[PDB]
Amino acid sequence: MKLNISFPATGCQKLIEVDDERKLRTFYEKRMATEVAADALGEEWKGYVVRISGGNDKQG
Amino acid sequence: SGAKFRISLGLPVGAVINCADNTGAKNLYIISVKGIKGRLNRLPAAGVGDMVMATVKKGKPELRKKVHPAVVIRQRKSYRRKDGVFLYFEDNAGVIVNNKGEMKGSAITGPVAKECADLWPRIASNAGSIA
Amino acid sequence: MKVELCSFSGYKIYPGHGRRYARTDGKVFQFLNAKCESAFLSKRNPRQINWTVLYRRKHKKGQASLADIMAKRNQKPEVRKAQREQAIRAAKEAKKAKQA
RNA sequence: UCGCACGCCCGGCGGCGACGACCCAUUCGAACGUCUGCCCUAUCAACUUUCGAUGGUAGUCGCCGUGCCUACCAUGGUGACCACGGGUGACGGGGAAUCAGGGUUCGAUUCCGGAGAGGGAGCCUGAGAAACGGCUACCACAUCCAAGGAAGGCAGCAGGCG
RNA sequence: GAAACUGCGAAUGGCUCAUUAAAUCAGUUAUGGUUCCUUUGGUCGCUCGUACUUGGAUAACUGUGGUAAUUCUAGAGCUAA
RNA sequence: CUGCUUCUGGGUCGGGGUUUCGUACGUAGCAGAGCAGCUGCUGCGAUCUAUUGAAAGUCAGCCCUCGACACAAGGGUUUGU
RNA sequence: GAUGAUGUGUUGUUGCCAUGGUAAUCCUGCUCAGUACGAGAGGAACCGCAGGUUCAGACAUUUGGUGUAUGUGCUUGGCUGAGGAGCCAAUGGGGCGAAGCUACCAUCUGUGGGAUUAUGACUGAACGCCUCUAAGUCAGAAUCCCGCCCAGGCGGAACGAUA
RNA sequence: UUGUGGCGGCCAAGCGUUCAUAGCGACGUCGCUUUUUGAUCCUUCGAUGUCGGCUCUUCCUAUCAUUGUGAAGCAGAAUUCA
RNA sequence: CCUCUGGCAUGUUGGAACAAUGUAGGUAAGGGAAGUCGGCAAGCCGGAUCCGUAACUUCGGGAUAAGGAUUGGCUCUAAGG
Ligand SMILES: Nc1nc2c(ncn2[C@@H]2O[C@H](COP(=O)(O)OP(=O)(O)O)[C@@H](O)[C@H]2O)c(=O)[nH]1
Ligand SMILES: [Mg+2]
Ligand SMILES: [Mg+2]
Ligand SMILES: [Mg+2]
Ligand SMILES: [Mg+2]
Ligand SMILES: [Mg+2]
Ligand SMILES: [Mg+2]
Ligand SMILES: [Mg+2]
Ligand SMILES: [Mg+2]
Ligand SMILES: [Mg+2]
Ligand SMILES: [Mg+2]
Ligand SMILES: [Mg+2]
Ligand SMILES: [Mg+2]
Ligand SMILES: [Mg+2]
Ligand SMILES: [Mg+2]
Ligand SMILES: [Mg+2]
Ligand SMILES: [Mg+2]
Ligand SMILES: [Mg+2]
Ligand SMILES: [Mg+2]
Ligand SMILES: [Mg+2]
Ligand SMILES: [Mg+2]
Ligand SMILES: [Mg+2]
Ligand SMILES: [Mg+2]
Ligand SMILES: [Mg+2]
Ligand SMILES: [Mg+2]
Ligand SMILES: [Mg+2]
Ligand SMILES: [Mg+2]
Ligand SMILES: [Mg+2]
Ligand SMILES: [Mg+2]
Ligand SMILES: [Mg+2]
Ligand SMILES: [Mg+2]
Ligand SMILES: [Mg+2]
Ligand SMILES: [Mg+2]
Ligand SMILES: [Mg+2]
Ligand SMILES: [Mg+2]
Ligand SMILES: [Mg+2]
Repeated sequence: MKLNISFPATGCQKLIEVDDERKLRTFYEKRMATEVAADALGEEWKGYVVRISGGNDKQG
Repeated sequence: SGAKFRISLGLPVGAVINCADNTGAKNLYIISVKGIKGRLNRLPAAGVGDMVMATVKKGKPELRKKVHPAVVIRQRKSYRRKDGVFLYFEDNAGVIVNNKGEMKGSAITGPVAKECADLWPRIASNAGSIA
Repeated sequence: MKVELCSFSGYKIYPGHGRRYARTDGKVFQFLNAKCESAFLSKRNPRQINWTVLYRRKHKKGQASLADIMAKRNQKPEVRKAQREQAIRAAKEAKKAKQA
């Protein structure tokens, strides 16, 4: 499951990939465009709160 | 590879079920099930996925008075999936299928259960929605 | 496990329980128990039956770099009106040249 | 709102236009209306109606008039002058062939009007569509596939089977 | 001046004759019973109550992509009428 | 197959827990097709809304009680290497 | 199927096994493998793996049945003046229904050894060589017997308490 | 009791392209069986309830399948005989 | 079917249990005569109102043929002396 992260304060982006779900239920069972905290993601992810903005399914 | 688990059968010999395909046949009277040994005074019954032998009781003229192998598609006896759901369907159903699995029809009306769609892979391709 | 919701009532169906229904047109409806199943197959609206969830939500019960951009941005307006004045030093002399 | 030439009063006046508009005209029309006109069949003689049939009143809807629809009343409307029903190997017409005078047959076919895009149905935009070289379903047929889905409509020009 | 937004056209044309027997269609009149983009010609300071030019989105584009596949398009970032 | 005075034990009742059915009687309501008697009011009115997932039943073969109430050191018959 | 009997002094606990009964069955799919074999066409097996038929033993979480908890609502005719609360109609009828029973109509589980039969062989004479047999020897099976499992003997044992 | 019915031997003319016996087997001949029918009338006429089917247990083997095997005109697959 | 007047004590006995097998009622998922000689028994339909009604025929029938819809409670209105 890929994650297209994007910095809108200056306006850049790139793509990352992760393949485990106890790092990813921070996103699950929400709406689209709610506010979730990315502080439960990993080593570099402290203090980052984030918008999930929707994306493509397994079939795109 | 993985074989077909046991599901509760509720279509004995002598059941008319909906012939739900685009041949023109509208009934299937079950005459005998394929693969059934049975004991003394045991009706050979069929469930979902059980390829059966039937006779068209109502429909086109050139599909009656002749035995067709068929495949049960839907039953309304509530069978038990292994993950713990007692699924059943609105009506009983079946399509007409030769001895190699390929359908005499070209399309299937309504849903085909997964217990038949995994076992007969050419009934699954003509199926609009699965289970 | 997927802990799904009952179609007639709207309670929370746990994995072992319940019963699944599938009509001829798709529409796979779950059910918690036969009390709900009989009331669905009798075609009863949940909005009229006091013990479900779709009743109680109806009746509402419960509850140019950035340095240069900022450098010209922060500029003090008497310098701006002096720049307006050398724009006048261009324009009014040029319009005297227009008539001249 | 936009473009080209650019002048005149001691900032203000100005030229030729281009575009866009409420409403009335005019044009292209469309749309229901009036009168008259059609082949075969009586082995079709009564049909039409509370499922609007023919009227009256008041509304709905429509772009308008209107049983077009709704409510309430009236019991009507058509027919031996062929109603109603069935058939058409029937789109109608300008016309075509044959012909003394009469006629009889043909008119799918390039001009006008109509209907239809596989069969019915429903709609979006638009002044104009119930459009199909637009969309949404169902029915029938049918293309790709990783099986989760996607897209289509030659009775347009060629061309292919049948 | 590619690209893209906006306006307009795509309801004309072309094909076929399945349906339809007062229906279509033909001569005829009406619309004082209705609409009508367009083109032309009228109206366009007739009202008595920041204007030296008001606002904020969006496309192209840069960038990151997903789907087996479509004239599928997603999140971000600039910008006009 | 069990139980029958270590301030302990079972038993009844009560209480909760669980659960089944589906929202009690009364009361209120300018909610109620309407109707009647007085000049806007008062009565009749199936049903609805609120109180109200209310009311009612729930071990007799459901689960915990440590609340109340009484009971419980007994009766009878036989058995000796 | 159910009491019980004899004696073991009386009783109780824990047991032993003499004996009888006995049970599991067959198939399909994946793989082996489009391989061995065969000019082809066709086309298997052994070990594994996943399931199923018939059978036996259970069991109630879940699904279904039942349902007079006559539990709770709705309701017809009547009856208690009416409401309320209820009753009768041989269970008034109908929903929905707890507990308990219950269903391949839900779910779980179903075993390992020994001597060997048929047969294939070893050494090896009879009968100079040969020979699976004559003395001796090996493999050997849905059979047989035992195990596992059910009952527990006019069958025992250990151990406690013994007015 | 075993004609008749059923089942199985022996001998080997011939079938099996070749080849008696893989599988068969003429003319003859020897037996077994009481799931056929006859034959007899011993038992039962002071009554043994006289066809089938359903249900249910047990037994035989002259084996259809399954286990293990030997043989083929058994290459595999199928199938015959034991 | 329920009640009033009148009549009676459940029809030649009681109590405690709710095992098998009965007799008499019922109910059943999925299938619907596959059971059996045979749809035996059970089940289905059922009253009324508004529709609709075929073959055949001795013209009388068939005929409630078959096949549909509605039915409660409450509040009105109209018509029938
Ligand atoms: N094991 C193996 N099989 C092969 C090889 N080459 C071909 N095959 C197999 O041969 C089989 C038949 O081959 P195919 O081309 O279809 O037959 P052909 O068309 O007559 O040559 C196929 O199943 C192939 O997989 C090889 O190099 N090794
Ligand atoms: Mg039978
Ligand atoms: Mg026609
Ligand atoms: Mg025609
Ligand atoms: Mg023409
Ligand atoms: Mg034609
Ligand atoms: Mg058209
Ligand atoms: Mg075509
Ligand atoms: Mg269209
Ligand atoms: Mg086209
Ligand atoms: Mg067109
Ligand atoms: Mg052309
Ligand atoms: Mg033993
Ligand atoms: Mg090959
Ligand atoms: Mg080879
Ligand atoms: Mg249960
Ligand atoms: Mg139940
Ligand atoms: Mg139950
Ligand atoms: Mg009451
Ligand atoms: Mg009585
Ligand atoms: Mg029930
Ligand atoms: Mg051994
Ligand atoms: Mg030997
Ligand atoms: Mg040995
Ligand atoms: Mg020869
Ligand atoms: Mg005698
Ligand atoms: Mg006797
Ligand atoms: Mg033998
Ligand atoms: Mg009695
Ligand atoms: Mg008495
Ligand atoms: Mg049933
Ligand atoms: Mg049923
Ligand atoms: Mg039978
Ligand atoms: Mg039968
Ligand atoms: Mg009967
Ligand atoms: Mg009749």
